[PDB]
Amino acid sequence: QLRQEAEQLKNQIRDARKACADATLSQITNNIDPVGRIQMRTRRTLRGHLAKIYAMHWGTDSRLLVSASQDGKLIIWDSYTTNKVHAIPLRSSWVMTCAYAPSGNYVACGGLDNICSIYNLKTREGNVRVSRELAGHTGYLSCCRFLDDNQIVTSSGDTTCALWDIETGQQTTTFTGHTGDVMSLSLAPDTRLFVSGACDASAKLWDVREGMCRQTFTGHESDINAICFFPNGNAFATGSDDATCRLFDLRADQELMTYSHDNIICGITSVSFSKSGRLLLAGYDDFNCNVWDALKADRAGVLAGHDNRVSCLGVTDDGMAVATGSWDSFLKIWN
Amino acid sequence: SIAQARKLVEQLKMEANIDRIKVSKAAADLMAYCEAHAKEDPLLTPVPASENPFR
Amino acid sequence: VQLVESGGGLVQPGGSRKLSCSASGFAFSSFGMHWVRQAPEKGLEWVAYISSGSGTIYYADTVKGRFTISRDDPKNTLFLQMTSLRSEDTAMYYCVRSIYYYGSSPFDFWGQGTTLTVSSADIVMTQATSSVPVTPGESVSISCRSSKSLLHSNGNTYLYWFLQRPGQSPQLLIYRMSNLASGVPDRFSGSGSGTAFTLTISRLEAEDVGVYYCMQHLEYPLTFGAGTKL
Amino acid sequence: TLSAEDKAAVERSKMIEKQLQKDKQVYRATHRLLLLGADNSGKSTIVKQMRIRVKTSGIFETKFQVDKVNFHMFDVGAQRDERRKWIQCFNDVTAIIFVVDSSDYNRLQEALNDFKSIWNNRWLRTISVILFLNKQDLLAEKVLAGKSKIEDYFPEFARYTTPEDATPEPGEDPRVTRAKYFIRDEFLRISTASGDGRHYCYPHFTCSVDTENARRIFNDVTDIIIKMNLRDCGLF
Amino acid sequence: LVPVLYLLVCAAGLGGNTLVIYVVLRFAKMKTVTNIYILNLAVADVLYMLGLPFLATQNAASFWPFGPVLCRLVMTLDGVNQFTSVFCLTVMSVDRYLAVVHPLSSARWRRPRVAKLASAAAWVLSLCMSLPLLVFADVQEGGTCNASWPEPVGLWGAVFIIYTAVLGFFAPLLVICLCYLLIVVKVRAAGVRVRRSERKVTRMVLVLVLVFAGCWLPFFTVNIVNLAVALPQEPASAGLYFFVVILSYANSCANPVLYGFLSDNFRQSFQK
Amino acid sequence: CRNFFWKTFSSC
Repeated sequence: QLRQEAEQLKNQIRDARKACADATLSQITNNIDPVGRIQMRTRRTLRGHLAKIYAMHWGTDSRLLVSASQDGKLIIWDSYTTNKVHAIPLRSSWVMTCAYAPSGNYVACGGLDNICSIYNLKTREGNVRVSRELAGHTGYLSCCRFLDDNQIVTSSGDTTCALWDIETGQQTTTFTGHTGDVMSLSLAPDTRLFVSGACDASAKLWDVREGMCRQTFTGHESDINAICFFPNGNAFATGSDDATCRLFDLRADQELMTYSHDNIICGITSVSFSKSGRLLLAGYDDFNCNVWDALKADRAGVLAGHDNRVSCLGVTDDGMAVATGSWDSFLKIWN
Repeated sequence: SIAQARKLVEQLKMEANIDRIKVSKAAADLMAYCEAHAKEDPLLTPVPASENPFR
Repeated sequence: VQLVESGGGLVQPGGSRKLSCSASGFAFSSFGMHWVRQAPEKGLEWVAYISSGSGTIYYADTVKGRFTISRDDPKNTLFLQMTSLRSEDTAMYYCVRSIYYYGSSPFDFWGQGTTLTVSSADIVMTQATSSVPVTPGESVSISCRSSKSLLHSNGNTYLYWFLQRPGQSPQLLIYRMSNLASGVPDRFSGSGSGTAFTLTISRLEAEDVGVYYCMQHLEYPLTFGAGTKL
Repeated sequence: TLSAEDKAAVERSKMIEKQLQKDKQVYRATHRLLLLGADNSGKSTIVKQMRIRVKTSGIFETKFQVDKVNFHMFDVGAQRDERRKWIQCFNDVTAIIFVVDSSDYNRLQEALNDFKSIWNNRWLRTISVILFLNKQDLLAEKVLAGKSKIEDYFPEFARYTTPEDATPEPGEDPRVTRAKYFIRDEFLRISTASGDGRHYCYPHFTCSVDTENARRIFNDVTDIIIKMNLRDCGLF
Repeated sequence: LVPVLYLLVCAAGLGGNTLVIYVVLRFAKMKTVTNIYILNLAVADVLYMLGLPFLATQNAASFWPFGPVLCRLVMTLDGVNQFTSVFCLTVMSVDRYLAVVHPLSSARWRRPRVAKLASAAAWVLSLCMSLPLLVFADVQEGGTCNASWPEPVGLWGAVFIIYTAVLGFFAPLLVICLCYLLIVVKVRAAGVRVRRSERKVTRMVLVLVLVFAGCWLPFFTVNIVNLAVALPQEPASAGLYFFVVILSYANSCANPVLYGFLSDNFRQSFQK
Repeated sequence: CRNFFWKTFSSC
């Protein structure tokens, strides 16, 4: 009985979204000058991890980066000089995600264990120690992100996202809209809203304070592994196993553009935009990262400096360089 | 279940009524934003080696 | 964080005595230790340094050879073995920890020290103002000069400010000439041009009374200024 | 050149690298194992006999040692029962252990499908699978009982015989041997369907009370590691 | 015809070595120690192969048109390539033994830097062993490029032959045989504890050792017999000398495939 | 006369 109304609403959603399809991103932006060939070189080669690199994040200083490997350790790297700042052993050896707090005081990571523990980088004791453990999830932690030094948002495979308060270590609000494991999460520039992709081949817009789904974007045909917010906050790109990257807009409620190529028949692991947003840097299972023009939707360049699968990729806040982590236990910074 | 169906219908109803912007306007705004920061994108517009900290 | 050092006493000229410095409450193995001594009526003076891994070791020329530095990381103890003690060696010795990494704060904690009684390429720090009369509520500027610019090519101005309250060990105020150490009031701030430096004490308080010591960390042979007493 | 503090930073980085080097030796020496199976597969029985923490724990770690050789056996805890995503985490494990109840003829097909999906996974191509046909006592009692017949679920069982390679235990009834080798071979057909020599199957017969599982796993892991070394050397 | 067969062998070996060198460097990689050793062996084999046309010309007609300048260079290059190829084979055998029998204890030695150091040491040893030919030989005596020792010609040449034959066949063969035999013991015992894998390993080991023996042994045995007793007259058994020479070259000809395409990993990389 | 020293014929 209720399902009858659901079909009516679903038809209504398509009709309104379709009505706004005034012109594709390709037609409107066809006249812009081509981005051209973008060539990047490995400026710094970071090695030392024992197992595959799974996740990495850049700090607000554009110099320090955190890299996560399934050997059970987090290493803080001085990107400018390759010096190692800290070595944090991990109780759980299968960490799948990591984060770097904007203040540079805390680092969080999680994995197959249902805890995304927070590690304090700056303590008078002189060594990194665990300050809190967040054990509210019933699935593997896939992505944990900070909104403030007291609040961290986490995603896990139990199809539910949670918002935590570090001081009390409890879930202030719970997100349960997805029907599949959540793989990716990224915060807006103002931290007011965040988008996460799951295996249901759909991406949903979430409000931190309201705790409700503002918008949904199916888009893909298979699982979505990565998601990144556009610098202006009005768009976001997604990476999925369907071997195509899709760009979505929170204002138009439609897929702006699809980045794909015939030679690519493998899924995407990570996606990230440059500082200005004109370039989309994404990871692929074929051991190389392809650079896509956000507007022209053409292959600007290819990075093939990794011998194994690339799982993480991120751009500095200043857009000065992009780091690539791969299962070969090496991280390379490109500029 | 009945509760799940009601929740799904309510969620669709709440989201279906959200305001929307013409795709052309949003694309034009995105293009203008990209144009604005073209010079401030080291990867898109490479800058001198002296400024480049990774050398 | 706590550092307790012992081994002080009276030694006749030409004698030998051994100092000790035990640490607790923090990872002693991860902090390099420095020896700084102050004569009864003089400022600070660097003595020796032992790295976290005991690899790199440096000594002051005035005590070169005579002083040798050893540590026992398993025992969380830092030693100073001295031989052929001369008259000039009489001073109160403080062991100071240091950990060096990007964004670090070396010389963040100082021990109470131990009194010892005995029966030219280095950068010279100039502090003309021996003392300055100050009153609560006012702002006073302490300026010092260095013979060589401390601004290294990496972009860091290696300057350190230390405040030594009467009856208490020196406490770091500012490091790298710009950053404020944790636990210090925000009203403390300093600046410099690379060779001329200034430390500003805004909204002076009765607790601010003491001697301000400046140090340069560009080169291992550390040198300290004359010191300004407010 | 380097500043005074840059030298100390480099020294700290070298010390951290040395610390990492020591950790690597343990990592290679330690052998990681993944434990998989249904609820009736009796994974807990194997997990028990550990002669050598959180309610919502997502993964469990089991530590046991044989002949000074450290084995880490991992069992997944609280999860949504979907594996195609987090299974990517176990692409470098030494081996995968799959336990099955030979007794449940109804759930044998489910176990076979689970094994086939794991075997054909694109991320587990280079990882061999060790198969333990647990709870053979129930299989022996059930066959010997005659109340139920495998023919009802596996019609090919009506025209199957124990191969000459069989090595049945003394005193076992021929029906028990026929059923046991029928199961193992049903599993091998999936094992041999697409092995291609990159990874192999190690079938074993286990009971709810058996202390030889540790040595069986030791032998299987040693063989797997030796085969991997031979492949790396190019002699395989 | 002898020169035609020599050209055929040279072309086959050149093609094999060129194909092997392409892969390691482009399609596959050289971060791996095994790839490093294979690349060094292929380089040695091709450098050795470059000398076939010179010797074929020298033997087809009893003359050396190339003059004295190339007389020394070709001979010394040939000797260096032979010695370094034997050393590369020995290093490959040692690395395989360390990896298979001592997978953990050999962690220090099985690194790219150690592999490159071993290759450099082998090359230096080949240069040192070839120095006497470069200095004390290859004057051509107006005839063909052969050693011209001091007045005790008999003793100098005999000692040179003895030492060359030892360090280029006997110690290398003994070390290779020991290393390969020890590996089979481990594989056989492992199989017993738990037999296609053991069969494949045994067949590969036997092929390697038998091919090595059949290819160079004829050459050194003939050299030794020449010193001990006077060989038949000039026309009686002239062909056999260059027959054993080309059979020895067959070792470098077959090297690229035995340690290359037969390896499961190399083929996999070569297959894109 | 002819001889075979290393790899080629030698004139006496």
